[PDB]
Amino acid sequence: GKSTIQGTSYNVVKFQQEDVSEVVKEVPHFQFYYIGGEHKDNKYRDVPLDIPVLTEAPPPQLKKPEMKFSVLENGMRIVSVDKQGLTSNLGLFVHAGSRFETPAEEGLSHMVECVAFRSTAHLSHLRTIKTIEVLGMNGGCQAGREHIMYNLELLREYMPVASTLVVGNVLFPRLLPWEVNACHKEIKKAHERLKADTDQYVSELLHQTAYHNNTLGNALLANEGRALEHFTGDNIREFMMKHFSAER
Amino acid sequence: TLAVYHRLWGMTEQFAARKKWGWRQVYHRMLPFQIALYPSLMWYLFGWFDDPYKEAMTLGIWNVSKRSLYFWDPLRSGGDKGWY
Ligand SMILES: CCCCCCCCCCCCCCCCCC(=O)OC[C@H](COP(=O)([O-])OCC[N+](C)(C)C)OC(=O)CCCCCCCCCCCCCCCCC
Ligand SMILES: CCCCCCCCCCCCCCCCCC(=O)OC[C@H](COP(=O)([O-])OCC[N+](C)(C)C)OC(=O)CCCCCCCCCCCCCCCCC
Ligand SMILES: CCCCCCCC/C=C/CCCCCCCC(=O)OC[C@H](COP(=O)(O)OCCN)OC(=O)CCCCCCC/C=C/CCCCCCCC
Repeated sequence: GKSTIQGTSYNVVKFQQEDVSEVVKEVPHFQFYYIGGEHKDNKYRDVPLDIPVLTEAPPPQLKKPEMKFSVLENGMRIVSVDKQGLTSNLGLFVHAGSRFETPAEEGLSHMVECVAFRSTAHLSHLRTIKTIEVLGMNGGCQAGREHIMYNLELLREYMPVASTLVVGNVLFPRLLPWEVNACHKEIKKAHERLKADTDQYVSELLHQTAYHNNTLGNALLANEGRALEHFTGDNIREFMMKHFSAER
Repeated sequence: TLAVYHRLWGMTEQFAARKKWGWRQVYHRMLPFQIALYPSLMWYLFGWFDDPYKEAMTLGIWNVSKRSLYFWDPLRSGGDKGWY
């Protein structure tokens, strides 16, 4: 442990300058186009599933999972556990939920969730979501009262790609005016989803009544009336500059 | 991460070749229709050819003796010089 942050010790990871050519060799191999191909008949076309076909399997390597803690020089904390499963679950948690909104900023936390995985500095909206789809990954963003989470579920061999896509949401998103305006639809859908779940809808009524017009009583979802006035790329960027940081 | 973006940018570099292949596969699936088109043409154009080409085109199955008992040119029923 090289650094103690808020009661936990982390191993400090140093930044290193690596030529883009060298790193490209390590990126997982995949294709988007299959222009031709080499024909090969299914060799197991006549083998019933009850007959084993795989031989000379390498012996397994089992290790007891342990949670490890690390931190970058910019202050982003990294916690991972390896259960040796074949699917990974990457998650980015930011300490910026609805509780940190001022009354004039109502609904901005939900707005950030709505613009997730849109255009970034080095990728378009379409290219991000088609990459997630082609590689078989699922996920999304959820804004809570105390935090906002970005998550992806994927085959672990594609982790390098998934981590890049998640980080781009908070590193350099392009909150373009026309892309943001296309996200106004999600507000009505979010209300419908919430009200459908009677147990959750009653829970939100409890918190609004329990904490009258203050931190934990702020509405989770943005309204579709006067709130749309500041549902803008500029407003969202100002909110992110206040709360989104590598330290949080 | 720039390396990752390079790969994501470059995975569509060869769009023109991929779209050409797509259409080449649509054309491959349409080649079998020739099996019916060509014989239908020769079926409709059979009367246009000369008799020696009619015989060769049918491998000798058709010949002058196979013309109908009442040829559309009655003066040539049974042959170019008539029956007798
Ligand atoms: C490995 C298998 C090979 C298969 C093919 C060869 C073997 C087939 C079996 C044996 C038959 C061999 C062929 C014999 C044909 C004789 C026909 C004949 O003489 O008929 C008499 C008729 C009339 O001749 P005649 O009027 O002198 O009289 C014949 C004589 N008596 C009456 C006594 C029978 O002649 C013809 O019709 C000649 C037709 C020749 C056609 C040649 C075609 C060549 C290919 C052209 C390709 C065009 C497309 C180009 C594409 C370009 C690229 C995109
Ligand atoms: C790579 C090698 C490939 C070949 C491998 C070996 C196997 C195949 C080899 C075949 C070669 C031998 C062909 C013999 C052709 C004889 C033609 C002939 O004499 O025609 C006279 C006929 C009749 O001649 P005519 O018009 O003078 O009629 C005279 C009639 N009398 C006698 C009453 C006066 O001529 C024609 O019909 C002209 C067109 C010829 C037909 C088309 C070319 C030949 C096709 C061969 C088909 C073979 C398949 C089996 C038979 C199918 C029919 C049932
Ligand atoms: C999707 C749209 C489809 C449109 C299709 C349009 C309709 C097509 C109709 C097909 C008709 C086929 C031809 C029929 C010919 C009949 C032959 C027959 O009975 O013979 C009559 C009689 C027989 O005489 P004989 O004394 O035996 O000597 C003749 C020489 N040996 O005379 C003939 O055979 C003459 C036949 C001449 C046929 C000429 C064929 C070539 C014409 C070229 C057409 C080109 C069209 C191009 C269109 C382009 C449009 C963009």
